[PDB]
Amino acid sequence: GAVFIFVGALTVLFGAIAYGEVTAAAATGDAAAVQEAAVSAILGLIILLGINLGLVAATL
Amino acid sequence: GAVFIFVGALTVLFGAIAYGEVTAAAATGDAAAVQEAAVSAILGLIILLGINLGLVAATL
Amino acid sequence: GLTTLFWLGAIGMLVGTLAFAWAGRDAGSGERRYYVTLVGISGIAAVAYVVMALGVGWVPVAERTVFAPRYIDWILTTPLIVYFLGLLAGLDSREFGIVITLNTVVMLAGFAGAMVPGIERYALFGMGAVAFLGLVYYLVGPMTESASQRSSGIKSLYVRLRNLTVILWAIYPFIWLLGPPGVALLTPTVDVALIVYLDLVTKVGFGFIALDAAAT
Amino acid sequence: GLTTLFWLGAIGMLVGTLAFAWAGRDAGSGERRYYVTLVGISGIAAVAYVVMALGVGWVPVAERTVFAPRYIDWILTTPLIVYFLGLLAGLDSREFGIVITLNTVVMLAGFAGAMVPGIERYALFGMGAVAFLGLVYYLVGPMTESASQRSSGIKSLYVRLRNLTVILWAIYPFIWLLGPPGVALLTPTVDVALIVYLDLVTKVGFGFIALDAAAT
Ligand SMILES: *C/C=C(C)/C=C/C=C(C)/C=C/C1=C(C)CCCC1(C)C
Ligand SMILES: *C/C=C(C)/C=C/C=C(C)/C=C/C1=C(C)CCCC1(C)C
Repeated sequence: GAVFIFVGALTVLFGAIAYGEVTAAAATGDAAAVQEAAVSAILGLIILLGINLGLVAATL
Repeated sequence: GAVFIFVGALTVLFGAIAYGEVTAAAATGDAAAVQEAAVSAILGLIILLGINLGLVAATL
Repeated sequence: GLTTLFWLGAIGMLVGTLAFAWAGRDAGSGERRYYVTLVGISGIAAVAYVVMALGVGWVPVAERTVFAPRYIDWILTTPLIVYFLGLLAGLDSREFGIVITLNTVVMLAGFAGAMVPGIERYALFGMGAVAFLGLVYYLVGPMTESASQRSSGIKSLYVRLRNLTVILWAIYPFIWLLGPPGVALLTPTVDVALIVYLDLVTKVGFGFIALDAAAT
Repeated sequence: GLTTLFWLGAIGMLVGTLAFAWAGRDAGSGERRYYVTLVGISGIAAVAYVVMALGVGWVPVAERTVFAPRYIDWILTTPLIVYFLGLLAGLDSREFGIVITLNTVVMLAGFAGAMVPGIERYALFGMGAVAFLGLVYYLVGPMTESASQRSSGIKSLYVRLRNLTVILWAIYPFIWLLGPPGVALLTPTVDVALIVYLDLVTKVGFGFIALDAAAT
């Protein structure tokens, strides 16, 4: 059961890293820069589901 | 095992919905609009991990 | 598109409904009530999603849009989900009226809070949340104790269904807070997509896991 | 910050290393080789992450940046992971030289491809991918057959470790394609973060699951 809380903790950490890129992009004033940062964050987070599932699967 | 492939299929569907919002925002030319779309997509995807884990957990 | 997501909800709920009516055709002597209940849970939800997909019940509230059918759904179906879990657990009547009342308080508080522009909507949310913890206590506590007295196949199906319910229902209030009713960090579209996914797992997914075990 | 992520990698790998050296102190008569191997896997990786965290080995390639230490790590540690899995499976020597050679081809192809500005980097990726499918075939096929002959506790630990490996190693080539070496849809920072997470699970997580079972 504790695995989830480890996974959840990391997943929000990763979100905060991705978000931090989006906002930096935003402060640029350039929408394209924000979109480039957003696509990276979406794809990263999708990929991150797969890692967590593997870790959950292997442990379940 | 097939559950994952169902989860993976939906997770990319959700990504595509979120992404579709980011790009629409991008075509606006307004960086703030893209950031608002990006935060929604990041938080949604984080939340989406929790749903998939619950569905995996319950089934594992 | 919002209405496309609603239409996907409706279709998912329908498939589930037809699946439960069909599977139920050959139900045992005291198993019909389970199948009837699942047709109730997914059938009511299908009608709700159809209504939303047709554009009806979209309430303006301050700067957000509240879908009344969604909440009317929850008030009717969530206690039916709780009734189902009460069946596996083997509750008597008294134990039913506690949890069902708890459950009802949650949905009304969420609904009420959703319809309030002012900051006091968070107080309403507060009360819904406290009632939810009450409901969770009953699922993992007393109802789990109750369920332990039953045959192991039923116990195991209970734990499985209780886990799915407790984990996934706990996600709803976060969507409420991060979405349009709360801080509006989730766009309406993302809010609707997540809930559609949840409603399908908590009802249709919930149901199929029960079909799987009623066989096995 | 890139170097912060590298430093978190180094610290994670170190903790794992110290954990494996310590746990190994009371290893059985033919179990030392397992503990030695895990100290090897996490210790090499720690040094690599330190090197990257210090800013060394950041290679310019066209419009991207390739971290040479990362790949030098993989070439050394991934076959050690395969050696570990070969131990539980109970391989003889011939079976080792096949899989290890397959594995080595994967990492060299990824590395080579990473260092090529031209579109032909995808051909190199192609070959790495084909070798990977070869490796996977051995993990789930013959090595699994081998592992079935062993005592059930070892079999179960093998399946557990093989599943974790096959699933998570299959994610790497996607990071390669979506990241800077491929279409550059993942920013360098996200690429590094994901890999750090992977490297910790595939090595440290891999290891702890083995500590858990060597007890139980
Ligand atoms: C099929 C539809 C289901 C299972 C809906 C479940 C909805 C909840 C568990 C909502 C819970 C809420 C709180 C706990 C706090 C107040 C906001 C609520 C109503 C969203
Ligand atoms: C601890 C570090 C580990 C387990 C690294 C594993 C890396 C791989 C499985 C890389 C695989 C790749 C392909 C299958 C295709 C070519 C690109 C590679 C090398 C990234």
